[PDB]
Amino acid sequence: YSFSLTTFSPSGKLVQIEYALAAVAGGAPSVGIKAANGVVLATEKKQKSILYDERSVHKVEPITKHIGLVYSGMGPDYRVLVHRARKLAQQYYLVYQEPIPTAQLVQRVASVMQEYTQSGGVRPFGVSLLICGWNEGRPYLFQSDPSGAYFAWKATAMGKNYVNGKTFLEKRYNEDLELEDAIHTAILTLKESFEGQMTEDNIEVGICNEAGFRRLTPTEVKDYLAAI
Amino acid sequence: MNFSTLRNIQGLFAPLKLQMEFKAVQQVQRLPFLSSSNLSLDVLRGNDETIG
Amino acid sequence: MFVPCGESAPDLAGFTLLMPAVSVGNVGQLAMDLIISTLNMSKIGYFYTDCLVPMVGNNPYATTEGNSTELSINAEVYSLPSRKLVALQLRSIFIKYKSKPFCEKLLSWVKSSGCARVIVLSSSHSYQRNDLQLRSTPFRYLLTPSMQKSVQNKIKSLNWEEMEKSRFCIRIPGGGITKTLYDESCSKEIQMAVLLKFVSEGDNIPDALGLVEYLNEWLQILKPLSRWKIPSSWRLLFGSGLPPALF
Amino acid sequence: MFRNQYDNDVTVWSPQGRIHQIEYAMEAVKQGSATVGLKSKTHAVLVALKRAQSELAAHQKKILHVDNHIGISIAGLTADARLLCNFMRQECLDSRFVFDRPLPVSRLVSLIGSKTQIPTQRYGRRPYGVGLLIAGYDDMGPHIFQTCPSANYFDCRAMSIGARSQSARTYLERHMSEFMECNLNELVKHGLRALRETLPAEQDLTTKNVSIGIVGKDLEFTIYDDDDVSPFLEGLEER
Amino acid sequence: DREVRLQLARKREVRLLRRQTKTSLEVSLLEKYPCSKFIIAIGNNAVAFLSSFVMNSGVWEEVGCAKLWNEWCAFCVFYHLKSNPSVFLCQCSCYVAEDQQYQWLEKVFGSCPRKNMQITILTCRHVTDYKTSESTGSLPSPFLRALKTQNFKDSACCPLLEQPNIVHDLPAAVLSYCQVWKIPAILYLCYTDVMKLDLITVEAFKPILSTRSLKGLVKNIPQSTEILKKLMTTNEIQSNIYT
Amino acid sequence: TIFSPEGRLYQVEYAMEAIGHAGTCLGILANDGVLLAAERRNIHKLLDEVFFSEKIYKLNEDMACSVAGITSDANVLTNELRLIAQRYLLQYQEPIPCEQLVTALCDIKQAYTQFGGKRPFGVSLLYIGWDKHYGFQLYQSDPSGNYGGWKATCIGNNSAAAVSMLKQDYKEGEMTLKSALALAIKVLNKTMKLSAEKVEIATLTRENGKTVIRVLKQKEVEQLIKKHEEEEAKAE
Amino acid sequence: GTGYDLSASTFSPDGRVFQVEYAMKAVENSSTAIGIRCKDGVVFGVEKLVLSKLYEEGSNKRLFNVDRHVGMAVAGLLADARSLADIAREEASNFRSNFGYNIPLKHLADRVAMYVHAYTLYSAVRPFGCSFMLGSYSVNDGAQLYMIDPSGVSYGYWGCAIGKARQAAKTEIEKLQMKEMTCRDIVKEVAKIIYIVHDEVKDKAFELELSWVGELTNGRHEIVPKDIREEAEKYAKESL
Amino acid sequence: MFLTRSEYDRGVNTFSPEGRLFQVEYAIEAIKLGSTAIGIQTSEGVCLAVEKRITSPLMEPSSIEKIVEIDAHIGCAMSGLIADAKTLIDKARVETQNHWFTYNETMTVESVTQAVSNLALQFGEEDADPGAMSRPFGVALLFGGVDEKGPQLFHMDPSGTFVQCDARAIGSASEGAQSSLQEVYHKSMTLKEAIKSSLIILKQVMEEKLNATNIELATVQPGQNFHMFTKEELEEVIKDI
Amino acid sequence: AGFDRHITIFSPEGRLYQVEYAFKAINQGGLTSVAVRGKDCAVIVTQKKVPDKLLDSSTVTHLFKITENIGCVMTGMTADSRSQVQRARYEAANWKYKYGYEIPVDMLCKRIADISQVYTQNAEMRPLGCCMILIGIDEEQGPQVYKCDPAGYYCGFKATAAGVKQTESTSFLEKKVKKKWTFEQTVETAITCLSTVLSIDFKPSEIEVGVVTVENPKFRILTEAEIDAHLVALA
Repeated sequence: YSFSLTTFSPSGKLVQIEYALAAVAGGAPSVGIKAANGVVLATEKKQKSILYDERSVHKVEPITKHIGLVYSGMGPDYRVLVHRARKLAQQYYLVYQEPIPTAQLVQRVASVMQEYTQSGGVRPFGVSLLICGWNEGRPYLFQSDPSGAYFAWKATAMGKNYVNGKTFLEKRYNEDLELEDAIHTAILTLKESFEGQMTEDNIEVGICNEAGFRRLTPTEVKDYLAAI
Repeated sequence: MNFSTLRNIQGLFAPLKLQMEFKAVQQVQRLPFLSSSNLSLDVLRGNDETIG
Repeated sequence: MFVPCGESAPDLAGFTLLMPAVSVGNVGQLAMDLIISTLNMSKIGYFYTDCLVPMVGNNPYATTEGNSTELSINAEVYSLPSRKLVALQLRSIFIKYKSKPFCEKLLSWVKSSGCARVIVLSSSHSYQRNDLQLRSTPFRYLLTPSMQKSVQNKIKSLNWEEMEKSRFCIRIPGGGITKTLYDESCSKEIQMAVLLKFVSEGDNIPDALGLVEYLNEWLQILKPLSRWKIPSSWRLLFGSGLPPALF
Repeated sequence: MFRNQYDNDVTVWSPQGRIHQIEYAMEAVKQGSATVGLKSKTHAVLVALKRAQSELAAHQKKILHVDNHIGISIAGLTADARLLCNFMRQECLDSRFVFDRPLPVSRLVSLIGSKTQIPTQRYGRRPYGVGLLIAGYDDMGPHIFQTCPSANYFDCRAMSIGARSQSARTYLERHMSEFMECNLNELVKHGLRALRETLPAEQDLTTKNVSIGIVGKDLEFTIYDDDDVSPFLEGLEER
Repeated sequence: DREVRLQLARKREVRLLRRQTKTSLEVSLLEKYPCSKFIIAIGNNAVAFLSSFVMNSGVWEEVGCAKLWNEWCAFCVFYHLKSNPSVFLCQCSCYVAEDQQYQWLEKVFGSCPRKNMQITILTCRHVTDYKTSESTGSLPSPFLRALKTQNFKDSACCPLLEQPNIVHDLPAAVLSYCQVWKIPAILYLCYTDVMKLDLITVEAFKPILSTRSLKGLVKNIPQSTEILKKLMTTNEIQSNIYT
Repeated sequence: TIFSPEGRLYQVEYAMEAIGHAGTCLGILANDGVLLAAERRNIHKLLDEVFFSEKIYKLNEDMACSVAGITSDANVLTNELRLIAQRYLLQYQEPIPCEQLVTALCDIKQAYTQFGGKRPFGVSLLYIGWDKHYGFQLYQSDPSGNYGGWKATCIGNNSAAAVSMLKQDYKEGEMTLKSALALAIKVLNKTMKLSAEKVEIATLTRENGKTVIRVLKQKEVEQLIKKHEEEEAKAE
Repeated sequence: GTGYDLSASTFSPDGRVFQVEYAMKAVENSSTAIGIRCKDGVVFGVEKLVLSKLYEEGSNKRLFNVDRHVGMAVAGLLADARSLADIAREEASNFRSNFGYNIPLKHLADRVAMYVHAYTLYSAVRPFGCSFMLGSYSVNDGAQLYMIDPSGVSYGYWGCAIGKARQAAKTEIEKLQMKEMTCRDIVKEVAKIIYIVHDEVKDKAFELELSWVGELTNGRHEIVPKDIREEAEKYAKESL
Repeated sequence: MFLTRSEYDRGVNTFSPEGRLFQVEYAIEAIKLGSTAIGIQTSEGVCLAVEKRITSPLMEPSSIEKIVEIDAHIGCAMSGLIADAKTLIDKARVETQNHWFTYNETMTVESVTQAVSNLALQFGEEDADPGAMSRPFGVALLFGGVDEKGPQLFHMDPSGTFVQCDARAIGSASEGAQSSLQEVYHKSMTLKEAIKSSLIILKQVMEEKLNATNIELATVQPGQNFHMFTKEELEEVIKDI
Repeated sequence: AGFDRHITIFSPEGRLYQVEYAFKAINQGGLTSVAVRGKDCAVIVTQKKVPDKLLDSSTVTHLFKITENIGCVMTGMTADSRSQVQRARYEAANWKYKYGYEIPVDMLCKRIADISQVYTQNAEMRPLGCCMILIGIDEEQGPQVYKCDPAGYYCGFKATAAGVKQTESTSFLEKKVKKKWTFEQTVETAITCLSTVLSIDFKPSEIEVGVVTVENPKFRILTEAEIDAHLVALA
């Protein structure tokens, strides 16, 4: 209902960042829940036809032994950011001879994202990232916007119908939630407003523990869906 | 495998295209400003997945 | 000040005035040229002011050797008393701090002469409204609350689209004096209608043709169909000839 | 009316298939005074005209020396003329200093055209705004060449460039059938007569507004100025 | 602020003074003296033509001058013949901006127009401003073109200006004023390829000498030719930009 | 990067106008300490009680700052401040003066308004700290690169009324931490209904030759607002 | 394409690049040139207009010699054509130096077409405004004919025409049986077509330029002798 | 038949339809805001005279230097913006001193001219970095020296090229000064006559009164070196008038 | 000036219209391509049009050989497609030089997509208006079909189509794949899909067919006689 050629919106924010957020809000839903021991990440991987090959590309990607992430927005930007995140983690490990903390990696990725909001002749990234990690026996969960502003959460959702997902999470969250219950709650949140039949091939689930981060095999996803 | 080999195999156009792409991407450059990361330059140069 | 070409000015009671606006692309001026050339109006006087840059030339609508040597100025008035129509044409540009006085003087003349209604042809930038521009028609209309109810009913029957408001005030970027004219007509209670189009600078003959067809859908100055006489002065719109020893 | 959007940059094509900046640059040649060049079976002659102002304020170098067998005359922008003259001098000097042999005039002109074509295609640059007449002698004999801001060059029997050179061109076309058999004196007389056509009906050639450059067989390029043009000026008839 | 705008407006005013007394006239110039003929020249070449071929005979007395300031501005002096006080002559050698043209018209002409007054205007334009189907450089410049009002009984000595070509600025302002207020007038245009002080450009105005307006003001040609030839030898020094 | 015909910087003016729509921050200097008070515009129950847009950052053990503007630019500037302080400490074996740190950041902020083709930072700062040269201090900054010392100031939304009330109810050399906190609560309530969960309070002081920076708890904020309510009820 | 036609890095709403289209339109204000591939060679023909009588005969040539065995005919901007000819010469020389044998016409056409296409992607340069054809002959390869346009597309042809009147020339060429003829008849056919598609009133007097490369020349590009040109011109004039 | 706006004076690489460079023309026009300078070269030497205008009695006249000494045999006079000529003067001094220090000869006036002109044409260079000069210099110069070819005089304008001359005047009153010089200069005149004529023309064109404090004068001779007149010499010469 | 004239400017709804226009530019060619993967083979079939009778038909093709074991079919602008093919060959050579073994199909497709992504985030260069489909055989995975687009998005398929009539081709292929292939059945399926979608009876000189097989892992282009034999067998 309004198009602006200026830099700052009348509400006091950057116009291009608002447009990038509008682009992000039209993507596939994503859900992240932090439990007492571990973090669970989930996303919707609905495909347009049976002609596709689900074993080709993945939306949940691991950065290192203990860090993984998921996105909601434009695929190519996520692909170009994942490689930079992995390179930064490897550089930190080479320099300091120790695994990078989650907060440092989030800070560096956010700085890289912010760099593109000030220069001329470029455009900001159109993605929002959810990052999970494990440090000193304590799970972490972060969310970053296209402008590079990050906050730490306990349960959050983005993409389509994220307000209803946030309401659902607020209504059905507990401080002493277990990993299995967290996975069940995340799958239920994804099932809410799915407009279809959920199988073990059209969703992706990843978990983080004290043993590291890994992506669930579709057999395990089918087993989890059997309980529901 | 370098610019001379590419010119001898394909022609004069390939190194010219590569250098024009490099110059167009490198326009984000200034001395009195803060440190910068050359994401697009590393992607085009092909060294975005290796550590020097 | 209206200066008649003859001795005494004619009467314009119950007449409708067609007016252009100096906007982006000169679409209104080109449409006025098309209308005057096709409908074959005759000069009746001049609108002498001090707000437009002076210019002079011969007859732009010459059709024979006899009338091809008539001088013309930057603001002239034509009329067709058979169908109660009067037209104004501007062939120049405005000087600084001289648009509002021109609008005030023109509306004073419109009130004093006894005209019935005013129609303004204008244009606006084609890259500044919304994503709705790319998936909708490029024609918009505006109306004054003083307009007759029959006109409103006819416009609603024609299935047109009204110009969107801006947060509520009317904003027409690249429209020239059309916003000032609309505001002053609303203040002075004068029936005014505005028809515009989203364009870009370049070759704008199809834009003028589309605008005159859009106007004809309502006024029906020609036969109702999907035709227009091109003036003889549309000759060298891109310049002179090509120099030799290049191609 | 519609030319506003397409006549500001050299890298923008018009919808008619034209580039207006090249034509505008070619229009800058007529801002200088006129020059005349002609050749015979054994000689090549350049004749130039100096500005009508006083000589105290400025001394003008209209005819320049490039090599022992090449000389040029200029009309247009002084900076562009200086750049082109330096380029030609460097090319000729390199050829001699390395290979111990003179540089062919056709090769030099081709190099000039190739160099001048470049700025007509890049962004943020403008075409050269100077015109050249080149006279030289080599194994193939005398030569007269003309260069254009549009990076085009021509081979001529006689040519005139500058301001109001159409009358000189008409005279050269009318009298071109007898240049081959003329000797040096008659060739210079023909050049002066052609150059005189660009002046008002009352003015006449004078030793203070005429420059002459001559190259030919067994004669290196030489520039005659001031009192040196008196032998050539003597013998001319009334208009 | 409004103060800077007011200062700028006051800095660009037009004043009609009298250099004999250095006092500005409080009444329009034409409202003080009767007029029957009025000749106006704009530019270097037209001023030189009038000063060489017309103002070399009789006694001409100055009655006023105009003062103005632009980023491009040079004088504007008015004369009238002593033997015939009803014949006026103006020589504008400066540039009048678009916001000063109507001030100039008001100062010179006023709000009260009168009939029985012929007006002739002379000016020059570059040949590149001409529009033609063929190339610009193939035209035999310089040439002469004319525009007239609707009550000019006489005929021009040159072909009328072709259609897609238009004229603006001060000559257009004067012609528009004359056309609106029903005053006979004519404008002469010289399209030339040399816009500086040139002998051929000045001599391009010769056919106008045989018209009825200038019939009684030209006495002898050779003296005018000698004066013009002497005058052409005092031109300003040019820059080192061209060669 | 372009001078207006009247001699003004449109980009800087736009940045300041945009900052004028941000949250409200407060700073009051007392005889024995200095405090910062901010407004929490956004809040959710699901935040992780850390990195929850904590507007009071800690640069060193002696200094702290508050931000009203773009969060990412604020993060960049704070990170740069931390590196500057650490580098100076490593070089000189001595903590950096607060004014020197502010000047170092202001030089970077000013360079962007003169060089290159990048937009300036749309962030305003508020620094509090202690050093042996001058003791307790309080500074301010703006996108143009200007800075100055104050005794009580406010930035953000409705800052003019807060400044007017501060200048009306502020007395030099007679106020302590408790009076400063009460005045800050009154000003924030007037400029914002206020809830104890919508504000953040931080204080700086000295404890046996050691700078101590603390953030007030929800219970303490509730106690303070209850005392203010009791006082305003007793007044009427 | 108003609003999307000021740069070569912009797409039209219907998926078009208008700067390249304007560059291709810039070829239509140049004199027409044709080329016909025959059983044992290729013949070129150019309609050349005379500018003035002060120019020496043989100047402003539009039929170049790229190498010992390659002929070239251009149309459009002359300076762009000369630069492209220099590029082609450099490529042929490099291939000769490296691989030790003459470059096939297909590879040369591909290299030059890619070089031309490289100028239609960025906003720092402008597309070329010329078109040209290449011809060659060999004992083990036969006759070859190619075309390159400003967009950067190259194809092989049996008969080609570029310039202002390419449509009428192509219509005239379509009526020929060049697959079974010889060069001695193709020269006359080319002269007749050039004389037919010429406009006498709009354009002034012209001169005819002809060339071939083929078996009777032993794989060399040369100029037609004067007697053959005179006979072909007489035949064309008497037929027209 | 419509009047529209069109501008061609926005950049330095744009040609007008008649083939002109309006930015360079404006840079040249900027010289009209400077003071008047006069330079005359004869068979015995070169004479330079300049006018310095003091805008307030509180200003110090000694703080205005419009005639400088490049070397022992070269002098210069400025007109326009004095701040722009500093780089050119420094470049000329460095070139001359370096050449002497390296080879033990003296550069020619033409060589110093070329060295200076290389820097003044930095705008419009093929590969000039954006951090260097991007606009024409707003100053005009008048070089005068004695070489083995005899006395020489050169003139430079914001265009960027030097031109040799015999008697040139620059500044606001350049037209009147040149008109006066035209009827005075001749080939057989001497240095004292040149000094007297230049002082007479300066007095004629100056709005103030010639009082040997608001002017400067210098001469270069083949025998002696660059010499600048003092107050006593200026008064002695002026009292002749 | 405008949200659709800039490649590096988002629209209020978060869209990049230059990429959409580049997608629209693919249909300018007017041709359709179909790729079908079998049990142990991959088949690509394209449509050939040679309207001019003065044009040498041997010089018109859309099937390319990137590597001795990798094939390709291009849809869209001809010059852009040829430039893309040259870039793919250069990238394959560089990968082989750097890593000592031949590049896989998925890695080549990923590299091409990564290169294409940069053109969408910088304003001084424009995307290429072409679509690339690659086929090959992996050492431990079998036949593979991959596809690119101007936006920088890539994925693996069992069957896909590009150009005009892509929606109809996908609708036709969906039912066949759901219903549920030997070497003869894959070629027959692809040819039948193209013929039914185009509503034209094909001739041996009107199409191009390229295949790859597990037994013979080298890319091969079928001849007119083989295409005619396949057409006779189908009919």
